[PDB]
Amino acid sequence: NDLIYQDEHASLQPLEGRTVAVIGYGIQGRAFAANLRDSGVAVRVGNIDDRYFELARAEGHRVTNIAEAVAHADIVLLLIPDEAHGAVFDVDIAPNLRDGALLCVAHGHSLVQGDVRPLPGRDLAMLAPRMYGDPIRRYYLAGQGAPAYFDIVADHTGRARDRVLAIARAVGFTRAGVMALGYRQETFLDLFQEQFLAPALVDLVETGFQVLVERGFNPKAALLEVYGSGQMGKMMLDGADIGLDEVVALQGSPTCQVGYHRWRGRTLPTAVRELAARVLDQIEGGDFSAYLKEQASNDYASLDDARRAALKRPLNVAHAQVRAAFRFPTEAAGGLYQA
Amino acid sequence: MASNDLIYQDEHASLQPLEGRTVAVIGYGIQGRAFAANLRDSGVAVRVGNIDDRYFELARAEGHRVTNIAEAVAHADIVLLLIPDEAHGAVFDVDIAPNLRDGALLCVAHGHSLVQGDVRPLPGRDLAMLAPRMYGDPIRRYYLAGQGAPAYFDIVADHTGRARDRVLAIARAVGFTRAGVMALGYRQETFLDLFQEQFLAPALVDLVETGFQVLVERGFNPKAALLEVYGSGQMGKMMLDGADIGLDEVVALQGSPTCQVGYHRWRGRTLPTAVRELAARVLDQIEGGDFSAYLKEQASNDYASLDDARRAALKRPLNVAHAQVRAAFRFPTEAAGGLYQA
Ligand SMILES: NC(=O)c1ccc[n+]([C@@H]2O[C@H](COP(=O)([O-])OP(=O)(O)OC[C@H]3O[C@@H](n4cnc5c(N)ncnc54)[C@H](O)[C@@H]3O)[C@@H](O)[C@H]2O)c1
Ligand SMILES: NC(=O)c1ccc[n+]([C@@H]2O[C@H](COP(=O)([O-])OP(=O)(O)OC[C@H]3O[C@@H](n4cnc5c(N)ncnc54)[C@H](O)[C@@H]3O)[C@@H](O)[C@H]2O)c1
Ligand SMILES: O=C(O)/C=C(\O)C(=O)O
Ligand SMILES: O=C(O)/C=C(\O)C(=O)O
Ligand SMILES: [Mg+2]
Ligand SMILES: [Mg+2]
Ligand SMILES: [Mg+2]
Ligand SMILES: [Mg+2]
Repeated sequence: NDLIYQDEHASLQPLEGRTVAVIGYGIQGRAFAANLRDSGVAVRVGNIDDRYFELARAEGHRVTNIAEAVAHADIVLLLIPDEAHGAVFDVDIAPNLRDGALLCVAHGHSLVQGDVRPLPGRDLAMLAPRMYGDPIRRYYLAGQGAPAYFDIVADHTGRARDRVLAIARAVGFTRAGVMALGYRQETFLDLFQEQFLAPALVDLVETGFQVLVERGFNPKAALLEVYGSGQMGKMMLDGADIGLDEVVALQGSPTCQVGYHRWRGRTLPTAVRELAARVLDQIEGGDFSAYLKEQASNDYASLDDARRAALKRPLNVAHAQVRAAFRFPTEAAGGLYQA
Repeated sequence: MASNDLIYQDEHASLQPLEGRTVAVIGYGIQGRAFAANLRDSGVAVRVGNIDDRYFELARAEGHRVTNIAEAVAHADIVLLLIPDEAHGAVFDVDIAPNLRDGALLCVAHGHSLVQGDVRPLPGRDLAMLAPRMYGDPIRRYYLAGQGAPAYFDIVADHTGRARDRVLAIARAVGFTRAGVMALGYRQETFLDLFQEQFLAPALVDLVETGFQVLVERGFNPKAALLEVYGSGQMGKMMLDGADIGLDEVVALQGSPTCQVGYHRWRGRTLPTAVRELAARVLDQIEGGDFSAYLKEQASNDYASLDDARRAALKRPLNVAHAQVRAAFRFPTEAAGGLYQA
C-alpha cells in the first residue's frame, strides 16, 4: 500500500546545523537552491565553469567547483544531466563525500545504469520531483508544492529517510505529497512520459493544425484552437484538479459536451497503444539508455540539429506569427529565484 | 495570407460606444456570468435575462438586475445571447425578435445558430458574433489581472453602421481586446470550434488515458501513472506554457537533456495516418450537417443521453484513479468564492 508523506510527516529538524550542496544550478538546481535558502537551510552551490556558475553568484549563493561543494556538505543533491553523473560521481563526489553524508539524485536513471552507486559509510536516495523548476518556485512562494517520488537506496546512518523528507519539506514537495516509488520504476515511468506521451500530445495538436490548414481554415485561428489560445492547456491543468471528463461537464456548453462525448474513447487506432508499448520496451530493455549515451556525443550535437529543425516546422512558424499578433497572459519572472 | 488578418487590441476599441447604453446578458452560465461580471466592473450598465432556474437566483445573489428574457431584451440597446445553441431558435422567435429595439445589436458567442438559420438578421437591427476562445473562469481571472483571452468576431448585419465599434466596445469591456479580437466568418468559427471539441479535446484525453492504461497493464503504480499522464499538472503546465513560447520551445527550455533526447526520438513519429483520417471524418460530420442533426436529437428530454455519458465517464478507470490520487495529493488551487461579485 502507498507511503505518501505530506507536511505532517516531515520536518526541517534533521537539517539543523547541516549544509546542503546543490550540484548544478539548472532547471532543478536553481529551484532547490532558492527554496532551501528561503526555508532557512544552509546551502552552497557546486558547478563547473559555465553560465550557471555566474548565475548562482548573481543570485547571491556561495558557489565553488563541485569537489569543494561536496567536501563542505552533509547532504549532496546531484542536479546535473543524467549522462554526466558517472564521471562527476567518480572524480568529484565519491572522493569527497563525508562519512555519514547523504547523496540524492532526482531521477533513477544513473542508479539503474550503475553510474551512481552506494558507498560504504554513506546514504544514497532518490527525490524525484514531478514538475519543472519555474512552477516548483512559483508554487513555493505561494505556500504550495508539486508532488515527488522518493526511494532510500542505501542507509548507513539509519537517518536517510527523515533527511530526504526534510529536503522535500524545505523545497515544498510535502505540500502536495511525496510517495515512495522504486528508483527503477521512477526511471521507466519518467522516460515513458517524455518519449510516448509528451511527443504524442504535441503531434496530436500539430495534426489538428495541419488538417485545419489543409481544409482551408485560417492558420492563426487553427493555431489558437489547437493550443495557442491556452484553452487546451487550461483544460489539462484544471483537469489535474477535478478530472478531465469533469472539466468538460463543468466548463463545456451543452454543444461542446455532446460533441466531446460523441468521440470520447473512439479517436485512437490500436497503432497508438502498440507504439506506447514499443516505447516502453525500448525504455525497460536498455535501448533508450544506449541511444542517450550515443546522443550525449559532442555535447548533444544531434539534439542541437533537432531543436533548430523543430522551430522551422509550420506549427512553430505559425506560433511566432500568432504570438506577435495576440498578447498571452504572462507574469514578470525577473528575480523569481532571488531571496 | 498572414498579412490579411484584421486583429483588434485595446488601441483599436473604446467604451465610448456604450455610453448611456444598457447591455442585456441573456443567460448567466459559463459565458453569461463572466460577461455580466466584467461589463459591470468596466462601468457598463448591464442586466440579466434568464429563465426560472438556479442561474436566475445566482445572478440575483451576485447583485444583478434579473428578469425573464423578454423584459431584459425590451430594456436593452445591446443583447448578448449566452444560452446553449440548441435553445437559440425558440428564445429568438418568442422572447428576443418581438422585443429587440429599433437599432439594437444582437450578439451570439458561436456561429452555429447563424449557420442553421435559428438566429437571423432583422430589418432595422444589427447582428454579430463575438466568440471567446476560452471558458468563463479564466476570462474572469484574466480580467481582474488586467489580461484577457482571444476572441473571433463577425458583423453579420449592420443596419446602424455602428455595429463594428459596438461589438468591439463589448469586447474591450469584457477584456478580449487585451489579447486580440480577430475577424473570422461565423460559418468558419462554427466548424473550427466544433472540430476542437469533437476531434482534438477527446483525442488529447484518449491519449492521456492510453498512457495510463498501458502503464497500469505493465505493472506501474496506478497513482504514479495517473500523476505522470496529467495528475501532477506537468502535462497541463507544458501545454499552457507552450501557448506562450511554443510547445517544442518548452521542451528545449524546461527539459533535462535526457528528456529532450527522449522527446526528439519520437517527435513527429508517434501517430499513424489513421489519426489524421479520423480528424477529416470528424470535420466531414461537422461541415455537412451530420453533427447538427446529432446535436438536435441529443438535446431531447433535456440532454438525457449526455447525462448517461457524463455518469458513465466517471466510472472509467482513469476517473476512479483520479479520485484516489486527488484525495492523496494536494493540488495547488486559488480560492474562487466571490470571483464574480463586483
Ligand atoms: N528538468 C526538470 O524539470 C527535471 C524534473 C525532475 C528531475 N530532473 C532531473 O534533475 C537532474 C537535473 O536536470 P535539469 O533538467 O535541471 O538539467 P539542466 O540541463 O538544467 O542542467 C544544467 C546544469 O547542469 C550542469 N552541467 C551540465 N553538464 C554538466 C557536466 N558535464 N558536468 C557537470 N555539470 C554539468 C550545468 O552547469 C548546470 O548547472 C537530472 O537528473 C534530471 O533527470 C529534471
Ligand atoms: N462554455 C464556453 O466556454 C463557451 C465559450 C465560447 C462560446 N460559448 C457559447 O456561449 C453560449 C453559452 O454557452 P455556455 O457554455 O455559457 O452555456 P451554459 O450551459 O453555461 O448555459 C447555461 C445558461 O443557459 C440558460 N439556458 C439553458 N437552457 C435554456 C433554455 N432552453 N432557454 C433559455 N435559457 C436556457 C440557463 O438558464 C443559464 O443561464 C453558447 O452559444 C456557446 O456555444 C461557450
Ligand atoms: O471555447 C471554449 O472554451 C468552449 C466552447 O466553445 C464551448 O463550450 O462550446
Ligand atoms: O518531470 C519533469 O518536469 C522533467 C523531467 O523529468 C526531465 O526534464 O527529465
Ligand atoms: Mg519527469
Ligand atoms: Mg463551442
Ligand atoms: Mg470554443
Ligand atoms: Mg525526466
